[PDB]
Amino acid sequence: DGECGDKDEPCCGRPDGAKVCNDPWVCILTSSRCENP
Repeated sequence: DGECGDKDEPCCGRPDGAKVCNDPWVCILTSSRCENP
C-alpha cells in the first residue's frame, strides 16, 4: 500500500532506468507490478 517493488505491487522505475522489485519478484511490462516469474 503506497509502496513499490513487492508482490503484485507496482514497480518504481528509477532515473538509472532499473525498475525496483525485491528478488525474486519481476515487474512485467504490461501489468507494471513486481510479481512471480
